[PDB]
Amino acid sequence: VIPPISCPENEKGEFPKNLVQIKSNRDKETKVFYSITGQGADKPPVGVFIIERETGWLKVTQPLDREAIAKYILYSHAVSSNGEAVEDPMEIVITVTDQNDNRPEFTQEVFEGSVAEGAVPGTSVMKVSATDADDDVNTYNAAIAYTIVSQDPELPHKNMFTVNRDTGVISVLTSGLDRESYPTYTLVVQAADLQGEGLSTTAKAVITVKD
Amino acid sequence: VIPPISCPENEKGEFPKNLVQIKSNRDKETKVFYSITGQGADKPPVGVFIIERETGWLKVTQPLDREAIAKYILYSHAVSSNGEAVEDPMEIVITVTDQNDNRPEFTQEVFEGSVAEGAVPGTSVMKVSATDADDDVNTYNAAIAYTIVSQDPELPHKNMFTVNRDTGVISVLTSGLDRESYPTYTLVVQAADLQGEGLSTTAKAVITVKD
Ligand SMILES: [Ca+2]
Ligand SMILES: [Ca+2]
Ligand SMILES: [Ca+2]
Ligand SMILES: [Ca+2]
Ligand SMILES: [Ca+2]
Ligand SMILES: [Ca+2]
Ligand SMILES: [Hg+2]
Ligand SMILES: [Hg+2]
Repeated sequence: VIPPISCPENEKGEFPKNLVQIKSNRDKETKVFYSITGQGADKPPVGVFIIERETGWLKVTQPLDREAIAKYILYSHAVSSNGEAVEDPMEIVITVTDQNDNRPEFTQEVFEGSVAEGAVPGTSVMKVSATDADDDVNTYNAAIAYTIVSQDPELPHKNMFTVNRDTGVISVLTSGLDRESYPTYTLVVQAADLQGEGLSTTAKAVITVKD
Repeated sequence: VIPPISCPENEKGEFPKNLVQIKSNRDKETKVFYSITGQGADKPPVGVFIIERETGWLKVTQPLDREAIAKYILYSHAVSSNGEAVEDPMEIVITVTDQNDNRPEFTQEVFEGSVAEGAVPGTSVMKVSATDADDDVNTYNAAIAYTIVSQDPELPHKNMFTVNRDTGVISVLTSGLDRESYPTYTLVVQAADLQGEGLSTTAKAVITVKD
């Protein structure tokens, strides 16, 4: 039988690239010709994978995309020169492994929230959220951390609020909200993967100060 | 025989993680017990890879790091309950695949250069350099793009210099350099992987205007 095969997405260099060599024992009693079927082979997407009919070498012809197709299920066939299948079709599972090629994406471009000016420091205000198309199950490529990039106006001073880097919940950090002088605040928030050390994106959070 | 084995670095989840099942046809004649040898198995680093003596499942016991060890070479053994090896040791090559977990780093914290004030626009001044520890052969995780982040001072005007994104060579972009007015310039340069779209780092290029 053939064991599982893995290939990293976004591979660069020259193609095609060798994956594994399929071989039938009957090769010693007859000339055998190899073929593959399945989505990724003879079915759309066609030709992503190919196999040399005489050598039995399975190959990949282009860079892969885990976010497009993360797993291919193919079937190899072995037929003798006489026209008879010398083996029962063998299943081949090709797993596409992940690369951090997607920046997180906030669920909204502008999040809205409000807070009473007398709110004691530590009061939760609102929550922002971002997703990441990468592999959050097997890697850290989609492990998001939230941070506040800027505040406008920066009065009475900067850091009027803060954000929980895990939950995206924004809270009152200090006292001093003054609806009369600074009615609203526009915060630029950031979401970055690799636990905050990777790719990032930003969005806005507009907070209205109530009485 | 065993096909190539690959495993991505920095994997998360519960360990051990299955890789492949090894079996001996000799089991038909007697009970067989499997084991592995090699650096990464019984020899340092000990226990990175283990094998179930009865089922033959080769497993990985911890997250790997391509920048430390990118390839392991082990050997599987198959011994009968009577004490006789029923197969010759089989070589297993385990390839560690890359993840973009290293940001580029400039070869110097501050690069120094000089240029005569009469220099015509388009004159090469100096060069800045950065390296990236990731896989530059199989991925774009180490493909660097250079850019200028800021210019101090921003006089006589902004864009006095420019940098080739591929080579890192800094050139005179516009005319107006005069040491009598502004003798030195401090540029913040940035190097980012994934061809400029990934992880980034910065440094400074100090340029001195001469007569
Ligand atoms: Ca992708
Ligand atoms: Ca990806
Ligand atoms: Ca990501
Ligand atoms: Ca590493
Ligand atoms: Ca890198
Ligand atoms: Ca790496
Ligand atoms: Hg591959
Ligand atoms: Hg693995």
